[PDB]
Amino acid sequence: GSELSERIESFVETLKRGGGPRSSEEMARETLGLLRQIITDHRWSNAGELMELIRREGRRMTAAQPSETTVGNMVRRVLKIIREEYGRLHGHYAQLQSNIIEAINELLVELEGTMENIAAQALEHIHSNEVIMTIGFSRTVEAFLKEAARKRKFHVIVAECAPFCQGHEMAVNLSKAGIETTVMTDAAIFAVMSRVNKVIIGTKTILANGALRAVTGTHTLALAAKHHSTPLIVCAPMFKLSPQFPNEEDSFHKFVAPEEVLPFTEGDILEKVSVHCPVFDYVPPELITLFISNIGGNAPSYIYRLMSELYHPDDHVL
Amino acid sequence: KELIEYFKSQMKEDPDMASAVAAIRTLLEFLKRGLRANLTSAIETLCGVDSSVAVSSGGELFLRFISKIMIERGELFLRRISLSRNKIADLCHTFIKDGATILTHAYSRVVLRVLEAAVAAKKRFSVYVTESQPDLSGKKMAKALCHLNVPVTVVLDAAVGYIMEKADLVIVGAEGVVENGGIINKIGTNQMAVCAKAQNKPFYVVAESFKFVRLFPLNQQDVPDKFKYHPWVDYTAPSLITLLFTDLGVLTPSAVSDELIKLYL
Amino acid sequence: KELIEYFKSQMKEDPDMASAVAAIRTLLEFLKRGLRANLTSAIETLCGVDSSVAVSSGGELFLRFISKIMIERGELFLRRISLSRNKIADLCHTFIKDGATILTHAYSRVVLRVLEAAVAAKKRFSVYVTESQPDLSGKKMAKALCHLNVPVTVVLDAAVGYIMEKADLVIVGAEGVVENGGIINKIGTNQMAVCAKAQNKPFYVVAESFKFVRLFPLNQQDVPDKFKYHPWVDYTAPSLITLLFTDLGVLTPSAVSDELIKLYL
Repeated sequence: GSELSERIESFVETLKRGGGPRSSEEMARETLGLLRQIITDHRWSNAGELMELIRREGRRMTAAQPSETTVGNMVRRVLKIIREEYGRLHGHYAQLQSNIIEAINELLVELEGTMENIAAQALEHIHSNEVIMTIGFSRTVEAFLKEAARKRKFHVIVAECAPFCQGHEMAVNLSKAGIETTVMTDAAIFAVMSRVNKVIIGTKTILANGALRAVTGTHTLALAAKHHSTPLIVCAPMFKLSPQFPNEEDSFHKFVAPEEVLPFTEGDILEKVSVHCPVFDYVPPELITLFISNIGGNAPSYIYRLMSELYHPDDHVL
Repeated sequence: KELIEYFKSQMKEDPDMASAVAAIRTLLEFLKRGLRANLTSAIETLCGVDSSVAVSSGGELFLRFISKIMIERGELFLRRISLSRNKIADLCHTFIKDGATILTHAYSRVVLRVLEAAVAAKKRFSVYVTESQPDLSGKKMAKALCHLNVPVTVVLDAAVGYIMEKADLVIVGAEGVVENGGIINKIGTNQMAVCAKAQNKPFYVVAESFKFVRLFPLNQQDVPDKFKYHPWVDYTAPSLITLLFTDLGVLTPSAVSDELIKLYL
Repeated sequence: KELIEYFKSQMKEDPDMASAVAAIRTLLEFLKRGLRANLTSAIETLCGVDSSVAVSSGGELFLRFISKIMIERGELFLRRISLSRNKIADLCHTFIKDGATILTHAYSRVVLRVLEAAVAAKKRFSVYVTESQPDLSGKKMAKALCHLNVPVTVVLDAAVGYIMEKADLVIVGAEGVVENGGIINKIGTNQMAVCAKAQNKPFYVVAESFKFVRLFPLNQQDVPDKFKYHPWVDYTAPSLITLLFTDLGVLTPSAVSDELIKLYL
């Protein structure tokens, strides 16, 4: 009641203001905690009433941060789980609730071992004396690299995503493990791409076409990799996979303040300039070769089957 | 021949009606009169008149879907085919941006449905229609879109490479979809898809679910000769196609093969 | 206007004669009557009738080549332009193999000259002619090639992507060549070059030396509007073109820029 609405309002304002928490896996765990806390302390007669309640509570989290699709498609996965439980019990008050409890607990068991399974199958994609190029900062790709370097000796080009230099942290965290890393800017991507053998990047949101949004400037890396014919490896979990089509809804990119691009101390020329800072970008699925999830490697021509196995077509509007 | 007479009576009474829908309605009308399955088999062996891919495709899909519940099976099958086009428009018209330049092939009711659903959602856009002249049907498309109160320009047939750099997306309705994601359509689809791929424009295919044929042409000759007839029919590679818009959802070209494997021809 | 009357008398007396040749002959006829250079400047300011690129290109090249030896200069210049076409045929017809499938655009006397020089050297080949219809001129090309006793097939305008996989080389005569190696031609050249590049077929351009214009279009709009007029004129990128066949030899598309730098417009 009071604590429920208080924590819901706190989560909504946390998604409205900034990125809280920092890890997307931690935000997914808090999303499952919010959904189990909202189903354990409420009352319903029909399962469709709970479906409408979860939809009404998810619309606010979607309108809080539209660029954060993880809470929205996790709400949609929990909606499909509750729909499948109502379907297997339809062909109902405490038994359905206990089934929802054990299913969301099983979803946390599956979600805690996602990066572990990605690091487990990391060995079948990296050979010795290999030139790797990445962009931005992501825990999945650096875990991939620090597990692949346990038995193999290779090189990683840590290209920074530079609206704000976050890839320096990835370069330092890899060089502490000894991956023989090299730091450059966004302007040397195609200049170094003639020596890059594979492209291993992360993403923010996998779309329904197999398209993906990620840290900005990676569409340029995908174009240079398609020019030099190198395969792209997308180490991405199964909760960044969303049924939002690219041109269907607006607010695709996330815009931040232009201070990180052009500072406030520039002068009188700030009045007559328009400085936009997209921290994301669009990558079409034909520029992608392989997706790496915790269940195995999948093609961009196979994301629709995971969409059918994880999502329901009457929930794509939410 | 009463089957061809009933087909002409169902197809000529409404000029905005498809041919395969009337063919499946003729099959259901023979199923109304076992003897009904024998009469349906006789008229589907006797319906060799239309050279369209969608007619034979819907006939094959109704021949599988039929195999006392056959009449109600065809009834809700025709209900799904009749209610398909609204789902086509509602799933497809959300991609057209404001102020976009539309490129459109020859006349089909499906692209007219998605353009009237697009102007129903308060969108402003210009449409370039290729004339597509073995016969003047693109002029009929431009006339039917001028009655829709949208800015349309009659484009010469050899100018699809001329206007490709200004048309930001290419939306073309197809009349037949093979398994891999390629399409069988009117002869000017291949050059438009190649010019859109050379200019990196997204080539969209807007077709229904009954046009899923189990064929696999490699070349322009590997399409069957009974559908060709100065050819009327080309073939577009599935690598030249961005998306498809069916009633099962907005699909990548690799999803048609999944649906045809799950359907088993 | 006696200049336009002399131009019509020189162009209409021989239907197999080019327009820029008659324009330079009209300039020389004004140079026959200083006052001759003033009359030539007056008629070249008054010759704004033809919208072809080759006419204005030959006018500009004669205006540079003129600058008492002007009459003999124009005399041997017209001698070189008249003897150009035999060198065109003799340098170009050696590439056509036996049993090849020729793809040809709309009517021009240059491709007819190289095909009659090819059948003069005892070669057997089939020619596919695109109809190219803002007006029926590809039918006139097929009629003039049927009188040549060669197997010709009238091809639909939207089938250049249909027949590209069986036509092993694509030889197209152009009406205007810009500096980088691209060509200005009839509107269906761009789609044919793009379909030939997607099918890896060698796209050959057969044009003379007086069609070297100093222009540089980037897009389909960057060609001048006075040459466009439903457009009649496209632009082909020089990367889509394999070779050119001029009277100075069989040239790569980077050689036209060398000739125009050595000529200085």
